[PDB]
Amino acid sequence: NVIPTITQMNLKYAISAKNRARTVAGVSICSTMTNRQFHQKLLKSIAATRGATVVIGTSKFYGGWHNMLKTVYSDVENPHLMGWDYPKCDRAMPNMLRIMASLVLARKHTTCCSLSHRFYRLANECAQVLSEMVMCGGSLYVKPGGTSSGDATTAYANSVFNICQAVTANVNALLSTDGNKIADKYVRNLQHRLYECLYRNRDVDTDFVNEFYAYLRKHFSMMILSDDAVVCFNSTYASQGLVASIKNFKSVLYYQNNVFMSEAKCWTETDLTKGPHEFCSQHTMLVKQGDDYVYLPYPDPSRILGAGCFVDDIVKTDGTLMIERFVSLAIDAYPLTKHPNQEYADVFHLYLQYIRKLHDELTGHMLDMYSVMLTNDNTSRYWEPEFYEAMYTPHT
Amino acid sequence: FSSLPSYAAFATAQEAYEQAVANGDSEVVLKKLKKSLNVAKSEFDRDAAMQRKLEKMADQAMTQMYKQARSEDKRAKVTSAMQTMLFTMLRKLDNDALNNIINNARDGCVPLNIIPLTTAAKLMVVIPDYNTYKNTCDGTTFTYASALWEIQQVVDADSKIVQLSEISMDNSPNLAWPLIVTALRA
Amino acid sequence: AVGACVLCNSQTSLRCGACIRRPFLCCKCCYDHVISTSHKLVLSVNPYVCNAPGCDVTDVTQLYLGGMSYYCKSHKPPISFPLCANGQVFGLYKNTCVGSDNVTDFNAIATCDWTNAGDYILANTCTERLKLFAAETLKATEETFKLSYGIATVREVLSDRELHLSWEVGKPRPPLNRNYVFTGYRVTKNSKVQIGEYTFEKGDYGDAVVYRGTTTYKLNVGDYFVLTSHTVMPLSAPTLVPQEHYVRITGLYPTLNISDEFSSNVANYQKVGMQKYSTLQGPPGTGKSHFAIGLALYYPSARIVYTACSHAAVDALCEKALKYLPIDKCSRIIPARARVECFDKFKVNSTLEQYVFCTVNALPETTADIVVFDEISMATNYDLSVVNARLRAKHYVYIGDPAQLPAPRTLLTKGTLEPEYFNSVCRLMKTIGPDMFLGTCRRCPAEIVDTVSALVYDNKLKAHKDKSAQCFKMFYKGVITHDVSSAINRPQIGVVREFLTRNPAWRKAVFISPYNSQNAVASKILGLPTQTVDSSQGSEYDYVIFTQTTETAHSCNVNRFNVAITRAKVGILCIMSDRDLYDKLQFTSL
Amino acid sequence: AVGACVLCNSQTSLRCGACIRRPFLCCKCCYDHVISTSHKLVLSVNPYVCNAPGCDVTDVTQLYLGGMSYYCKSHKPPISFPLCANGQVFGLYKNTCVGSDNVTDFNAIATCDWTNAGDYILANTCTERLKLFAAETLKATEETFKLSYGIATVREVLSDRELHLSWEVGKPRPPLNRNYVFTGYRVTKNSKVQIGEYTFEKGDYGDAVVYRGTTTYKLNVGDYFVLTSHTVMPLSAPTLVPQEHYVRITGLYPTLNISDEFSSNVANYQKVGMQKYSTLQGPPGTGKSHFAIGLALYYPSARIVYTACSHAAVDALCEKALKYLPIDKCSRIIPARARVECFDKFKVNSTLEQYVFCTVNALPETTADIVVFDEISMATNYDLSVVNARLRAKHYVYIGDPAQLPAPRTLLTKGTLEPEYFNSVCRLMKTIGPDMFLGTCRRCPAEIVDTVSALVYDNKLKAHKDKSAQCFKMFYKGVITHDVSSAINRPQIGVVREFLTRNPAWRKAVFISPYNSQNAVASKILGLPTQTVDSSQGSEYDYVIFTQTTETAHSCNVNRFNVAITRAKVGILCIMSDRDLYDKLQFTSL
RNA sequence: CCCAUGUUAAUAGCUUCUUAGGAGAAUGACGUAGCAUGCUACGC
RNA sequence: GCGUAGCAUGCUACGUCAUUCUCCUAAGAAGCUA
Ligand SMILES: Nc1ncnc2c1ncn2[C@@H]1O[C@H](COP(=O)(O)OP(=O)(O)O)[C@@H](O)[C@H]1O
Ligand SMILES: Nc1ncnc2c1ncn2[C@@H]1O[C@H](COP(=O)(O)OP(=O)(O)O)[C@@H](O)[C@H]1O
Ligand SMILES: [Mg+2]
Ligand SMILES: [Mg+2]
Ligand SMILES: [Zn+2]
Ligand SMILES: [Zn+2]
Ligand SMILES: [Zn+2]
Ligand SMILES: [Zn+2]
Ligand SMILES: [Zn+2]
Ligand SMILES: [Zn+2]
Repeated sequence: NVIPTITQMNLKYAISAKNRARTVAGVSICSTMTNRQFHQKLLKSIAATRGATVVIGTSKFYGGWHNMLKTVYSDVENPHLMGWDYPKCDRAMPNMLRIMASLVLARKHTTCCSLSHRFYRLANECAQVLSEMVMCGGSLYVKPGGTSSGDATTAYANSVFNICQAVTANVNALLSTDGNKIADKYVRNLQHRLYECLYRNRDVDTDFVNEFYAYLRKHFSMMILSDDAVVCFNSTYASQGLVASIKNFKSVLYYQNNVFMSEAKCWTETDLTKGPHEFCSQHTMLVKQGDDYVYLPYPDPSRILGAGCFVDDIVKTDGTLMIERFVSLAIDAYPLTKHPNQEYADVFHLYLQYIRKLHDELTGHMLDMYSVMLTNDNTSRYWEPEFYEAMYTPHT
Repeated sequence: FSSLPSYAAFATAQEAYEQAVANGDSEVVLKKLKKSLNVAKSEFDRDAAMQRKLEKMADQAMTQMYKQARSEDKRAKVTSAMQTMLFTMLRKLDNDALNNIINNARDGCVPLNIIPLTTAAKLMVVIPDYNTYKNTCDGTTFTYASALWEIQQVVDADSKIVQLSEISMDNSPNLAWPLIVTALRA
Repeated sequence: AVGACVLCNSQTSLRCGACIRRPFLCCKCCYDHVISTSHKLVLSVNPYVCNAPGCDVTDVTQLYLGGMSYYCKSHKPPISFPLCANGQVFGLYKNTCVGSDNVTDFNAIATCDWTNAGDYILANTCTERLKLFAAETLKATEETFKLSYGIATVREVLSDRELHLSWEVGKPRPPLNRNYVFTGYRVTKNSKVQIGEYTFEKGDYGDAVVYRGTTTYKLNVGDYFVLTSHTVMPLSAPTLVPQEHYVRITGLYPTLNISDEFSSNVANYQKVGMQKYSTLQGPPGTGKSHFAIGLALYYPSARIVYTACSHAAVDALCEKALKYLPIDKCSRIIPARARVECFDKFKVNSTLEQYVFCTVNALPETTADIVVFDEISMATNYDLSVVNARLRAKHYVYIGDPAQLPAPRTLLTKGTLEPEYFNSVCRLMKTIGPDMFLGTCRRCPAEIVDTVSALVYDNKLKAHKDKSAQCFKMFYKGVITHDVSSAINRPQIGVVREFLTRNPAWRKAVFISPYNSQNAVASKILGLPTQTVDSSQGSEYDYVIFTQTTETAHSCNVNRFNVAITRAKVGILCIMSDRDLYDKLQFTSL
Repeated sequence: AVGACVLCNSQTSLRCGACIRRPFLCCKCCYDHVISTSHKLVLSVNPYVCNAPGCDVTDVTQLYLGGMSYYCKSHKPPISFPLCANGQVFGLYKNTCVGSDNVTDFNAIATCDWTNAGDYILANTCTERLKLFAAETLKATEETFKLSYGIATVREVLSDRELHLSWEVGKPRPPLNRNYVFTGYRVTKNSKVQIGEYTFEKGDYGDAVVYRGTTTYKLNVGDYFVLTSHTVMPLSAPTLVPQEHYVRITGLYPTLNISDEFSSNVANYQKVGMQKYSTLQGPPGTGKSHFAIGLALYYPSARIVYTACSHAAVDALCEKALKYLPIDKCSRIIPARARVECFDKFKVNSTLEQYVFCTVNALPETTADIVVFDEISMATNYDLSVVNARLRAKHYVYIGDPAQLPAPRTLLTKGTLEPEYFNSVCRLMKTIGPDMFLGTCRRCPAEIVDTVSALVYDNKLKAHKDKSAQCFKMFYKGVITHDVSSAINRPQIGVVREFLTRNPAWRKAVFISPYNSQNAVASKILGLPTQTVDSSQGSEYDYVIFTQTTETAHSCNVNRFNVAITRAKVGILCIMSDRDLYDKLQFTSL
């Protein structure tokens, strides 16, 4: 059966850098329950696999960021890193690519579900998620399409859409090259077989699908978190035109997303010892740690100070009640200590001195309210840098 | 534990032990009384820890029974609330026109998007500025969805009533836009 | 779920699953109920049984809590403990439970069988929360006793106005009247469903039935009629509201210049207006329904819901309401199933009307100004609690008569019930005395009403009428056919037709008899309008043909005798076969 | 539950337990309070009782703190330390506390039973937080004295508006007037339930207690009556908001050509503008309550709340505003209960109008631009605290005279309270002198001013009138009867009844007697409007019939006599009892 | 011997911290039973 | 030399008490990311 469903649009109240309002689609429990049962096994086996393309569920702590960044560079030949940016990812995304994402997340049900069962689950996703009735302030509107950011599979359906646009860019870039100019006789034969398997076959050719996927992994290694992608492409190829550069993503997003991706939001990093310029809003730097060199993620310092100075509830202003808030912010702002700009590296020591001052005035007030200090007190380690540096060493 | 006979046995064995300490019996008898006191203390340990485990488990079962009762009472309350919501939305239907359009369908199914558009009695127009107001519902009657509507009220964004003599090009700045004009089907 | 114990009103979550009703009992009270009777199963939020995949010990004394479940003594875990211990049963709110020593009376209510009349009298002197429980479980037991009744189905399709029965072999047969209905079911291949309700009456001869279908989809032979015992909902409100006298009338604004007809009871109209609920004891045919009409006129700017137990009472009241009350502001509510065609001269189902006439079972949830419940001796405490639950009003007026026949009361067979225990209102009328009494009949002649006065009252019946020399009581031995579950006296009808030739008076008459089988056969050989003593008690008429079939306790009922003799106004052709039942009246011997 | 110490405003968590109000107390102050008096119970966040299984030790000098609970001497764990030690009872914020020396005054305020003369002079020259605490504990004592009154029970109901009551044996009878509301009961078996809020008044003939009620219930024999007691709300606002002399007028805009009547009051209006709160003192009838309306007409943009402690004072203000002020932009506030009828010509209960009028107890939490508190002699520091907690405003004008009669202070029986202790403001007018002063009698005839400027105000009054020859005062002894506590004098009502057939123009006069009961009982002989001297303060009348009832300390009080005789606008008849006072005035003889 | 009053906040991931329950381990200590050998009191 | 009794010491089993560790779960507070 098909259960249509009303989904609210909630206005989000969180710290941001640009003044557009951000809304999140709160989906009905009648949809979230069933979508959880349908997709939860795959969606909890994506988050538990390390080393794949879809890095959801790989932590940046305990040397996870180094390991993500080392599995991106999986022996591509002359690497350049590349990162793109979908403008209006969740609103411009066509209905066909959302249906493709939900048909790829439901290929795992070859045995548990019949065929009509999989069709009615597709129709339930398209009626509860894709083109639903949005309730926007006491009024039912019709949502035209594109993903709603609150269903049971949104980072993962977004990841499938993102991989689809990168593969489409490679197919366009490989076909649109001349063909007589392709010097490597293996790749020219790959362009020929690729056109034939696109527009001259009706049955899926698993030999060539495997061979083209091996080509993409050998020369276009990716790392995907729901729309943040870092690509480690071979640079000689993409200069010759055999692999997608930025301009191919600009073309693909033009005819298949109806947005123009301006090249002032896509970066290209030619020097691998600086890592990705930005992925998941953390820059990356290569520091010396222990005895060897690792990549570490550091945030934007304005973000960490803005999370200190502006809180979204009145009681969070007190400070002494919230020392765990500043412990978490200092855990996030630890790698700024190894940044060479000194005014960046002072943000961590600002948070350490603030935790020390907060705890001193906390025991001052809890000695006034009584006349006995706390007998056991292990807050003395939250203002030493070893508790924080232990979060970025690979032991655990 | 205390009401158990094991406590009485341990207590009387301890009393016998104190009496034998004060009585100075032979060392073999003292070892015998230490042995009996030890087995009494072991039985006391068994039964007392047994009752402590027992009462912990009984309090756990009572807490989970409370949780089940609260869950079932809240389920009853939510079922009542959903049923009364459905029945008020039943009483709010416009059954004449709704019956007409449902009996005019060849299968009995009509798309939901045209249930209000042909059976609603109130039309709420939300208008962001003045040119839109001049174009969609100028005057006290207008046209939308192939019917004629008569304006029964105009409120502003502040839920204040705005008279129709207010909405002019020179008094457009002083109105708190958008305007919500509520009209009725003629 | 949690609730309140019946006999102590303390919070609990235990309920004896051996009762048909599952009443909430607290820890102590449930312990006392299971330790005494054969009631052993107890339901908490989960049932108290051995919750092992294989066992069934469904008592509570033998049961041990272990881990998260309950086990018998054979499968219990090494860790303790029995529930039924410490003087209590393990449930909820153990520290705040306060018991009571009523568990003997509660056990007697839960253990009874409703065969003795001792069960009915014990089920009326208990406390209020037990009165509700007794009424509920009595209704349930009677409904179970009705359910085990032999099915019927049509022989084959015959006609629009006459079908023919075919019963299951060797089972009790339902009494055929307008109280009883069947449902036809459609298990044909293909989805057993109701084809419609069928109202059955006896036909002309043989195994013949005149039938009325509710949903007129005509049947084949595979669709079958069954007695369809229906669900009984619980009850909460007390049998009566607590009384509260007022110094002066509240909210009831009296009018001026009412009438000269019923101006004689304006004192009793005011005495209604003072108190909360009132009890009117009307002798048989003394203006009792007339009283409520005059009451609606005296405070005409108010809202009145007239409520009746049987349909016939509200039918007579609807006729009188059309006669005296203005019809325009008056609605007669008919239940949507439309099993019996009510008196429809008012607007049907206008519950917001100023004056609404309805049966007690189909009352809408309304607040009124004064609700007049009618013919209380028909009602049981279930009915009074239903009308107190659904209907909230500033005044309650209960009118009726203890000197009529009670509720049909099928379960009672050993012993006979006094009117004192018919329901709470009839207990209260016989206890302190009725609030209001009417004193001058206007149906009987003087001799027959004096016979009534000497019989059941304290010489307090009189009637403003004189005899028509047409009160008969024939001398026939009354041969009883008895080829039916009831008793029939068709030779008594032979006596009636071999007489009445020289007396052509009672020829629009109504036929009355304590046996409805004789009523059923009476309407067939002759075209006579007939209605039994059950369809009496609310229907007043001038010409009457009465037959008394046997000489036994069924015909010896003094209240049934009183309501039978008070029916006729100007002409009665009656057959009294018993010498004693002819000895206590002064009637013509011929 | 932390708070502020009363007498040093340090932070603290203790509360004395034997004091009725539970004042928060710092550690050192709590030790000073529990080491001198007998108040030995202290509550912290939890009480300081011994947490043994069973033990009753509460004396904080005895208890010890151990583990996480307070144990007496015979249940302390060996890890324990004494609370009442080192001169500081242990509470929260122990070492950040400042001791004080006022614990020789706070003890006397919290310990005394408020009956002597000195406790009120100590409750009015202490610090401000002690003034609030003393007023609060005085209100609490006056409330819990009402529990010492008797309990009523009905003997019979003579009529629906005439009960008959018998009071409890050995407990004093309450006075029967509309101040004291009772609650009914029917507690027998059977409904220990309130059956309505009633109030009494002693009917003239017989021992009949004519009762008014909220409900409409019939009263039986067994219904019995208990006095209601009102819980004292705790108070926070200071009695006198601190003064700040401004440089120029703020928040008020004066007017062009105000009137020819308030033209001589302009300087005081500028003074009211300049200060924060100002105090006006004048002898009676000299423009004080007129000045407030002149303040209304000199600052027309200024929203004003007029307030007083009585209802006739605020009704006199209401009448003056009706004469002068625009009646559309005015209001009046009446409480919902309202045992007494008030002035009803303004749009009642509309606090948003520009000129609100209220009794001080029934004020709504609002703002203003100048608030006028008339009749400060009838105000206690509880009243000034309430008017400072509710009303937030820019200027305060306290109008009144100390030489009229004060708040009654029911507990005070031994001694006399000089004017400078009536509240804080009357102290201010008798300590440093009033800010504004107007003495010239513009109301009473010069005979009344001639005899009232020799009793209280020692020759400081001249009238804008002459001897009007309608001031008669006679001396008739008046043999008294006694009501509950408020005596009733029949023969003086007799001589007044003689002075009503023989002087026709005086039938609009108002009866004034010092006792409430005679004021009720002389309406049924005469029919004149009736007013008691205590509640007559501030409203004038054309002709006044005063009757001194008894020779006592209450009705021969010269302040009560002064406020009795200075209300006659043109004519007065005074039936005296005391010889010297009858010689003190200089009227006609009669 | 007495008089005034009632005012909206999604899906998912990762991480820090605190509390409670259970299991397991490790060590130590007490007590009981069983065993290994020695010593001593008795019999042979 | 054996059997019995007691005592010592060492091991094994079980019952308990404290300390530490690991983990699993539950509940709560908080932070970041898409
Ligand atoms: N006080 C009365 N005065 C005159 N007639 C009356 C009086 N009371 C009742 N009646 C007559 O009795 C008739 C009602 O009889 P019926 O319909 O059997 O009702 P009930 O059973 O209440 O008497 C009315 O038609 C009316 O004329
Ligand atoms: N400026 C004035 N000139 C003449 N008469 C006045 C003036 N002010 C007030 N009065 C009269 O004097 C009386 C004083 O009344 P009121 O202000 O109520 O006095 P009190 O405040 O002492 O009760 C009023 O009746 C008024 O008529
Ligand atoms: Mg009747
Ligand atoms: Mg005045
Ligand atoms: Zn039972
Ligand atoms: Zn109970
Ligand atoms: Zn079992
Ligand atoms: Zn104290
Ligand atoms: Zn202090
Ligand atoms: Zn103690």
